[PDB]
Amino acid sequence: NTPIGRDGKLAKPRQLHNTHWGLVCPAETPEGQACGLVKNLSLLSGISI
Amino acid sequence: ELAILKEERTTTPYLTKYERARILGTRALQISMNAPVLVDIEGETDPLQIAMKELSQRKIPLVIRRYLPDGSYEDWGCDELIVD
Amino acid sequence: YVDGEEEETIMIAMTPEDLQTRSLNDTAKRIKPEMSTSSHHTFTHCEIHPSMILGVAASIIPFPDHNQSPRNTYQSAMGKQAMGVFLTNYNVRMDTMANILYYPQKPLAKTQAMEYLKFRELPAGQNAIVAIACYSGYNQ
Amino acid sequence: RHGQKGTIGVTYRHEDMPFSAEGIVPDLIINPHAIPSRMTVAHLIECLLSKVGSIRGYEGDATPFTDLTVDAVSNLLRDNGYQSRGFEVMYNGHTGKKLMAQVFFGPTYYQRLRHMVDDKIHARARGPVQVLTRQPVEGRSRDGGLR
Amino acid sequence: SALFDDIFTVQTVDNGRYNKVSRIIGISTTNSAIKLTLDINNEMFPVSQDDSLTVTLANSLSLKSWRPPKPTDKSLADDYDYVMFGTVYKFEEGDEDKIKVYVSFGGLLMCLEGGYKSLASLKQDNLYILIRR
Amino acid sequence: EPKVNIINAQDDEVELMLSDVNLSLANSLRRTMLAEVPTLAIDLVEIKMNTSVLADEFISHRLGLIPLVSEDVEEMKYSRDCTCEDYCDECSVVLELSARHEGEEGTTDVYSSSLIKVSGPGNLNVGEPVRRDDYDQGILLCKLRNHQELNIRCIAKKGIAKEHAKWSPCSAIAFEYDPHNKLKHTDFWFEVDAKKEWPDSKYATWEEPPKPGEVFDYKAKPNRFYMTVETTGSLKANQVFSRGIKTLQEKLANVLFELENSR
Amino acid sequence: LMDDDPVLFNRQPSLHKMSMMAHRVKVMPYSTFRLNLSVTSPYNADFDGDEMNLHVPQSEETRAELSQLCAVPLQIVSPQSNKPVMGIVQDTLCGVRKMTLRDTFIEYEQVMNMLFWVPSWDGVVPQPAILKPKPLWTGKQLLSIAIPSGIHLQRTDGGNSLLSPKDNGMLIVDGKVMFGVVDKKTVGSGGGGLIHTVMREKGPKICAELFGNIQKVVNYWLLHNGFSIGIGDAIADASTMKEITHAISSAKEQVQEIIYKAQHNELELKPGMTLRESFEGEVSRTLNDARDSAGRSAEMNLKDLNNVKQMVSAGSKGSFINIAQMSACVGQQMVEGKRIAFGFADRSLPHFTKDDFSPESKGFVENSYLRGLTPQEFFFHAMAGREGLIDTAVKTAETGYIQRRLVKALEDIMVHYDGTTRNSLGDIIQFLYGED
Amino acid sequence: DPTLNKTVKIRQGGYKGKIGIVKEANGDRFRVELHNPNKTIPIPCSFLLIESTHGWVPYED
Amino acid sequence: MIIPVRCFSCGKVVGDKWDAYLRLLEEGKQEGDALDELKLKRYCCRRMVLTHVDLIEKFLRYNPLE
Amino acid sequence: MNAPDRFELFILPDDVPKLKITPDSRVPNCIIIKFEREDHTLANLLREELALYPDVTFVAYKVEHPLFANFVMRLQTEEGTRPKQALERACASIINKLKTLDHKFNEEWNIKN
Amino acid sequence: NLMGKRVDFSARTVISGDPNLELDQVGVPISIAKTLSYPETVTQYNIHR
Amino acid sequence: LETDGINLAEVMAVPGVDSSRTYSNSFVEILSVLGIEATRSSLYKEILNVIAFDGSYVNYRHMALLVDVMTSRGYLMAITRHGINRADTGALMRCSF
RNA sequence: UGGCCGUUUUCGUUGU
Ligand SMILES: [Mg+2]
Ligand SMILES: [Zn+2]
Ligand SMILES: [Zn+2]
Repeated sequence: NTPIGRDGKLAKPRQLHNTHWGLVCPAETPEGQACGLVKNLSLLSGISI
Repeated sequence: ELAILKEERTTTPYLTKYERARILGTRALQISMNAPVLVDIEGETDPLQIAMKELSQRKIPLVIRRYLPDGSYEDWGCDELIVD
Repeated sequence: YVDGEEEETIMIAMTPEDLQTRSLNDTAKRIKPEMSTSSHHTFTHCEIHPSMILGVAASIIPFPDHNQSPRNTYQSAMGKQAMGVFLTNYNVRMDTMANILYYPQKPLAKTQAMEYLKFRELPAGQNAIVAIACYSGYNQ
Repeated sequence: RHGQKGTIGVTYRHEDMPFSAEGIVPDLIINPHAIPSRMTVAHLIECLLSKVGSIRGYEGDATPFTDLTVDAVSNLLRDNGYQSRGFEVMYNGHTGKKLMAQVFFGPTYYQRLRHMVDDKIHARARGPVQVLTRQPVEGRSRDGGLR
Repeated sequence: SALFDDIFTVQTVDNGRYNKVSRIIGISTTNSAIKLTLDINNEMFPVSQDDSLTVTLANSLSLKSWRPPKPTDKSLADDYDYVMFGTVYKFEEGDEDKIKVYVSFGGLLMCLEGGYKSLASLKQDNLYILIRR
Repeated sequence: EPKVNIINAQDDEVELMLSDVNLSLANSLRRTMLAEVPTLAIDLVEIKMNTSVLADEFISHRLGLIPLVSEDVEEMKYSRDCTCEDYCDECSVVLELSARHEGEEGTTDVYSSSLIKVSGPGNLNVGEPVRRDDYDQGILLCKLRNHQELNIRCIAKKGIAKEHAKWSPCSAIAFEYDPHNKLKHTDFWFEVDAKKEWPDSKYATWEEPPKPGEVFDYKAKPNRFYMTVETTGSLKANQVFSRGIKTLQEKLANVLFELENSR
Repeated sequence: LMDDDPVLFNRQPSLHKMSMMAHRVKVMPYSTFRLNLSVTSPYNADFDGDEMNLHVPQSEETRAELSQLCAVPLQIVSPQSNKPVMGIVQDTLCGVRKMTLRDTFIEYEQVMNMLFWVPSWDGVVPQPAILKPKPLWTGKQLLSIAIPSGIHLQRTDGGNSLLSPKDNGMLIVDGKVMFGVVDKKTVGSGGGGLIHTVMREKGPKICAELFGNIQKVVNYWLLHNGFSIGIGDAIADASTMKEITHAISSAKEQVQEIIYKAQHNELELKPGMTLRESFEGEVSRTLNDARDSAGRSAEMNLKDLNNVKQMVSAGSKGSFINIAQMSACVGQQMVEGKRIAFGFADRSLPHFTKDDFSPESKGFVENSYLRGLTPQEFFFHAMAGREGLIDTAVKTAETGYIQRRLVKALEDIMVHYDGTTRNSLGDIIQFLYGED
Repeated sequence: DPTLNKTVKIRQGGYKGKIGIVKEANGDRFRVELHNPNKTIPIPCSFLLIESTHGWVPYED
Repeated sequence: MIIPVRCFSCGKVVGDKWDAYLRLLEEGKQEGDALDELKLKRYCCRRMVLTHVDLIEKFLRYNPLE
Repeated sequence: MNAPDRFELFILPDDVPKLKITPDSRVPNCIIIKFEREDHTLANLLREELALYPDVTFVAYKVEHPLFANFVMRLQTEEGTRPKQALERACASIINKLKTLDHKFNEEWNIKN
Repeated sequence: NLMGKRVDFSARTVISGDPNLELDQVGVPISIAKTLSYPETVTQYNIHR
Repeated sequence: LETDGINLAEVMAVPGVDSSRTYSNSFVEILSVLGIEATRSSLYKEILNVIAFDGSYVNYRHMALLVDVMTSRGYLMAITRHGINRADTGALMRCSF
């Protein structure tokens, strides 16, 4: 999730980025207002503890 | 005063679609609530159909009162209006 | 392990093959990038398998490298509204809304990754014989 | 599995539908128009590989970024005795007269969706009205009226 | 009852795109400058280059709903191997003597050139075209 | 005028050759025997009690598909028309199943064979479930485990494949003609040429390929239909064919009766 | 409710007044509404799950008004662009295209059927285009049977002659097709099409009937002929692949040399743009041009039997770029008008070395979908698709807002009898609406 | 009317022998709801079977 | 869940053959073979027995409420 | 929830006769038949033969909508024969053709095994 | 609730193709036609109906 | 000559330039310098260019009505809450928007 | 013996 809200559309937060290579799914995201916000970790992602 | 004499009437003599619809609905209602029919009925039991036919024969006793922008009005007869 | 920041300064080989320079000219297969801007290469890491970059709802799609990406995204979207068998013990669980397909069947065309997603063990769709043809004009 | 979403317009008994040379009939019929505009090549490749797997009796490997190409699938399908591109002559059902075109025909993985029709059907003649406004309530479940 | 007649040679045959239908450019034998361009169905009446043909253009066939042809009735066509009913969509009053007549057989068009004396009587609505053998 | 030439006969599958009949007729025969062959199948499933992990509707459905020997169904009247109050043994064949498992280990497997005929308008050979063999257990209806009991009181009736696909006696009708496309009714897609891509039909040797110089026949028609029938076993393929022909005949006869009676 | 009664009908959003109409009732089973496949465009609807709403008059005057004012026939031509709004779409269109090809022939019994399907048919068969040796009809005759009496038209495409060897161009006389491949350009919603003329000439009622008649006929013929698509439609001969591959190599070489020059401060500076911007614009033009060239090569390769080409020509779906991308090359992937940024340190993806400007290195998808993309190119394609999605999502709401504001602004302006256009107060904005 | 909310079958008609429940009994045309389908059908009073103390009793209960 | 009764496409009853298919698989015969010996030629049937998933054993693995 | 009865696709209501004829007054010796509970299975067969006859000018039918079980047949025989006779003649012809086919198949199956 | 409001005598549903219907006609499930209704004054022309 | 930057009054007096045709893309300066009617025409031209750039087309009368309402009072009645509400029409009207 | 009463407000998820 992203705590950027929706008051003011903009496009930098929603769009994809190069660094995402191999960490989030380039294919999955919902449709409508959340499109681009809600992401999903890639199939080999790992979170530092 | 607000009326204008039939000698000097200036509005178009064709019957506009809105006038057609309003007269048809009004007559069909009246027809459908025990009003007399000014033309023959043979098979068209539908009051709207009766109204359509009666208009086609120019046998409808209704006067349009068109309001000019100022507030004056003029009186056209459904009889005289040229139905296309 | 490596993160985005650490990735910032590492050169990777797309596959183990690239680790050795290659030497043909098929008319019906993909072509590798030219990669000619650095006549000398000194690799330091090699990807496990490129297909790993996808997500869970995305690995269900067969041949995702053969589609217009928005279609991939759409398919990912409805993948979560597909009737099927969510959990073996549906009988004992007693929830508000739950649906079960009588005769689920695994997809004839699997992606290798679906082994670990158990999809072939819990499918949510059938293999149906469909004819792509204007038959009587009701399918427009 | 490729976004070619759609509904069911009408259903046909077994006889009226077209059948191939072997007596098969298809489960479902979709619109060709939908494919070219959307460029869902994976859909066609999946249908081909599914046909190959069914005849050869095993599941196909469709992992992206591999050496598989439509060439190999065509070769296998031909060797197994079918058109190397998956076309199959079909016959009309209302008469049996052949179909001047050659239909594409095979098993594809579908999956039903949650939006059954009856969940959305609705009507309203008269019913509950908001006390505050003397206006009909909102929502299908409560006999609501549309805006 | 025939409004015209001549014998035509087949100069060139072209198929191009189509398969069941092909275009032929023919020139008359009796009178040059009568150039014929017609489109015919290969399967329904095959031909080839360098052929010769007998062409007729008769207003009617008697010697409105159609019916399958009874074998009892007789018609002018009985002695020809390809018939096409048509209509004239343009009757050109062309140059000094380059008069052109345009007939469409429901998609198959026919452009004809010839002397006004030759085409004077083809100013009509619907025309049959008959080809011998 | 009509001819017949059976190529391979059997209990279930018939692979024949029908020629010298209007293609309309062959197609209509195929349709009618796919759709309009009266048969017998489970209709009303009355469940006294159940303890399986399968929904009651799920079993009632599974029973709906069980093929019933209907070799004498032609004698059985329509339950819609029969005058008896409720059902009778002359308009309904009652079958009951009551199976159970006991013990804490293993899994029982209730098969179609466990079905039993209680009554039926005997000795009409109707009601019995079909089997490939005697020892062939057959169709699998469910699996039972410790303490799980299944009891049902089935009913069958005489309906037609129109009203549902359980009344279909036909499984898969092959059908074709002109294996070399002499009549050309199909245009062949290709990338290089029609002949070096499309593999030949199995009836390839049954009609000689057109000669290279052969030219089109505009009076040609479809003449030889090769239709290979198959059945689930609920009725013998020959019975299927004869019954379809009889049904179509009586239907046309009804139509002609209507025509004459109208005046 | 009984059949033939009048009731409203609607979709949301109701952008333009062609999103509401007054239809007639037909009672039927099942629990869905059904629309003639033509009227989808005015509702901008499709059956991928869309929904509609309904309303019913409760009085006769209202029934009269609905009948006389909001019936579908009167809505056929759009006062927005003075042209027909509905049109023959999808199967009917893509079919009637083939039915009217010159070399399609129909035997007698099929014609017996089709001529009876046309409800308004006169009941008098037309004589065939062949009376010997075999009575045959051409589709054009039948399609014409649909068109009512007293109809005229004409059109010249590509400057063809009145002979039309290309078989383009359209000439109708008394409502009988004289020749021409009937398709969108003739029956589409566009201006000057058959529908426009039928409307203007015979009134609305006949124009409505025309859609149903043509639909029935072409649907029936397609049924008894049928149409489909298959994977082979997306493949071409190896020679065309060699051509396109060498074209791609040439384009890549051109970009290589362009970079070599721009490196050396020898590349001319475009006025109004800097070195980098002009450099990018030039390379983008080069790559787009190479893609278009390869696409045109693959297109000219296609045979007329190929279904994709049949649809494209018919035009009921698809376009040239679709073919170019499926078969020839996806091409270049563009983001906010610029190539793929160097999100990493001096490169797009960590796999390439630093400072690579070559097409693939900044988002040139070399292969076509049929060949399948390589990983990096797949990722770039994903970026592009996400961008398009975001753009649509943003644009829809803003357009809705602007439309709302406008509608509120002008909501009161109406046309009085005097011929002057006044708002509520009586201000006069135009003395004669639109000046005519 | 004491003849409501009782299990009822159909002895004659296109649904011969289907268990149904009397949902509405306005008059002379009983509205009965079945079990196998998800629907309710009208039916004349004399075309039904009414459960009684013993056996199935026609319209005399 | 359980092997269906009738093939959806054609109608050729298959459910009874499931056990035999498992049996043939046991001794290591390749799947295409096993499907052959059952006399399943039309792949409209081959699709099922090749790609049906048995769940009823899983659903029974839970002790019934009885 | 509004699906038709699947037993109604073939069963006929009492008040509606199985077949209904309508003379086609706009041309001579033409009739239009309003069938009931029938589809391509019967219509195609009747039409093929009635077309094969010599004294039939026009014959055709159409399936209004697959959601309804009835179709309409147009028939127009020459003045020589009234259409009713032509239709019943075709009926008899198919009846006898089917009988012949049945007999031949019976004999063939007897000999085959 | 003034510019717009929830209204009566309405109905909503899915839509589907129908090549065999007129242009100005629309499939209307039976249940809705049974639900909605339209007042009809009593005249001599419809008393029986 | 095309330029970036708008100065309408000053440039027309620059020698070497046709001062009877020069046009600017900011119709506000059109109102400021070349009066109102020129403003109307420039506004219409700009709207037409914007809509038609893609390839679309709209009946002229509609855009004419839009512009001629926009400048009926003589000054740019920019379509927002301000301009619409600043109109002296009935309160019920301007309130709802 | 007619006559006859089922929340709001949030937030979420989705759908076109
Ligand atoms: Mg949609
Ligand atoms: Zn009985
Ligand atoms: Zn099967």
